[PDB]
Amino acid sequence: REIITLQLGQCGNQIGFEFWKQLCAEHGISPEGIVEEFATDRKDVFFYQADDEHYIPRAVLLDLEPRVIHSILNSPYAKLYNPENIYLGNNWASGFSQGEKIHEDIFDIIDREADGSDSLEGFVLCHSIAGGTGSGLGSYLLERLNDRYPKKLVQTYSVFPNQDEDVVVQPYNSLLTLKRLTQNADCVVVLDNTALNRIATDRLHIQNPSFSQINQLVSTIMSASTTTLRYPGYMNNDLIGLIASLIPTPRLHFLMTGYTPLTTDKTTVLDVMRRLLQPKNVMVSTNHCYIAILNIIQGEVDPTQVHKSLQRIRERKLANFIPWGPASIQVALSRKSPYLPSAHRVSGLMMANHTSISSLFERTCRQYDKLRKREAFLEQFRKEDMFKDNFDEMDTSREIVQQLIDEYHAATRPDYISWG
Amino acid sequence: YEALRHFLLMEDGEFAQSLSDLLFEKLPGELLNPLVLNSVLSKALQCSLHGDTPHASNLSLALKYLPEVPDVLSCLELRYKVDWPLNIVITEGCVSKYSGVFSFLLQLKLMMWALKDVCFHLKRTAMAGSVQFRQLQLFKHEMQHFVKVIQGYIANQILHVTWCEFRARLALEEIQRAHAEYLHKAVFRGLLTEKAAPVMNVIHSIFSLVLKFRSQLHPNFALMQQSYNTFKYYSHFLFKVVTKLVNRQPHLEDFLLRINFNNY
Repeated sequence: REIITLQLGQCGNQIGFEFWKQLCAEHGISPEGIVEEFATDRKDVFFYQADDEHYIPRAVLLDLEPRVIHSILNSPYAKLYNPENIYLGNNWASGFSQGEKIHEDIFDIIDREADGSDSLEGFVLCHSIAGGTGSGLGSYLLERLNDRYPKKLVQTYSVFPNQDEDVVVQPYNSLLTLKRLTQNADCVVVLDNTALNRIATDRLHIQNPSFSQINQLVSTIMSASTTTLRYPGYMNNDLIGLIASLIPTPRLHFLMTGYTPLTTDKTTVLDVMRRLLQPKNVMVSTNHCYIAILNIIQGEVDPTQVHKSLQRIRERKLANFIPWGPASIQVALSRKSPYLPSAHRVSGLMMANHTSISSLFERTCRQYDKLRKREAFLEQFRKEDMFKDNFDEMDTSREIVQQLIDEYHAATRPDYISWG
Repeated sequence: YEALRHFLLMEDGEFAQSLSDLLFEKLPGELLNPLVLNSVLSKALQCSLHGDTPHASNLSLALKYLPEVPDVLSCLELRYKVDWPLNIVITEGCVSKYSGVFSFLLQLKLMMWALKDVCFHLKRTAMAGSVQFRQLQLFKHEMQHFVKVIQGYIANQILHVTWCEFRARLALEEIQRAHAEYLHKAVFRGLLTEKAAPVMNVIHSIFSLVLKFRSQLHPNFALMQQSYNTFKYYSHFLFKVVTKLVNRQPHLEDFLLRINFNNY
């Protein structure tokens, strides 16, 4: 069915706008919005279709004190959207309280596109973790759309703040938002700034204007992850069947992402599979290993070569991973997109459950604990104190993510007959 | 040819995913006359963005026999018909074997319906975690993998590698010979041959236990744990019978992988 996307945060609104620019380049529309007669493709799961010849993308545009949204206005894509949902803090708790006081009218904006379409499948949350304006508010609406509708699917697009230590309040914020993503979202697509910055410094020569480049990298990822849904495949071409294969344990819903062209600014399948398994073509940063991998192909692919290629990785002993179930590596095939200039014809995807990211989590679980011993880096905001007078909800969230780390460490081994 | 590929062999998205999903809601004591689903057919092609063609007409979806009636039955036949000067090439015997493989793939579709039902049935009870919920959900994830195994086998043989041929074979008797070889390889790659009949016989025993897992909601847990154990029992026997039939095939070589990765 149809999928509604919601973007908040300034960085989130930017990457949502660039994503819709990428899809306007993808789909049979002009940059004004008007249909082009050159075109197979479906424009229904992400675009509301009138006959106003300007098919409006199904995006909910919310903000706090619009600054970059003015720059979103000065563009030729100002005729692509106008659903009139633009409305005028610093912490998780302050942003949570500010989202608390105005919940009725933003939820009326949600109920508007809920009543606008008749079929409903999923909500994509475009959000940055511990981002200030995004944090608190995004966790609040995440709690509310899961509590209000238990029949739909919740997916999130999320980057990870990592700068190798400055914001001293970030481990509290990420800790609480990770609790809310684990208990109020069914699947989370995890990215970080650091690995994409590393790959960007690898391909280009960039130090200062990194943001403008990594946005392009992210948008290529999010378009690629939706090519199997927008163009009709037969495997996991709905969101529900896609997420139903990727979760072996209901606490594990974090998906690793890669992309086989590391630079785009002939091939057989075993080549791109082996290039795919390398950690440098991976976009997300003791024995730590995958539980189950799904890889998705896009290009001119002969069908018998994929069988030989999977046989090749079986013979390589590149499978030095060992979970406790026979749920295995997964191949899928979709077409490369027509209708646009398409360089580097065959390109790959991976969607995998990897426990190396738990190290990333425990770094936050390290940092907050140190600040919890010092008690000088909570910054003592007034709404933060009124919202929780004892600050034991952060301690309870630390307990939940500690159980999450123990369940990860049990999921690494082939011994999960007992709970971890 | 590329129309029957989208119709009976079901290389059309939101056409299979709209037909079988609508049809299995009803069932039987209903759906006994072919005057509603034969018009649901015309509604499903509009949802697939492939319809309004001349191939969209001369279709017929009807029951070949009214049943006397857990149920796995399938006797519903999709047919595509062609006019007189093309009937001499696309004979009346090839369309019957096309419907014969259609019933098999339709029986594959009920699996992805019922497994999705237990997936949603366990989704609705998710508050706080408990041991009883996770240890039951893993059987569903486990069964799901074996269907993505058999589907990945079919998505290599019948729809795809015999689709490389019959694309470089169609370059007046030659066209009829090409069409006959495409269908004859489609049934041989469909595991309906008497050589791979012990491989086919265990797949029904897999299907039956999944539907028995579907009907159920310790609440009933040991009765379902036994069903999952019978499942892994039958699959470990399948791993031996596929090896015996490559020791005494090029198309069967694809199978003994897919059932087993990175494991003995």
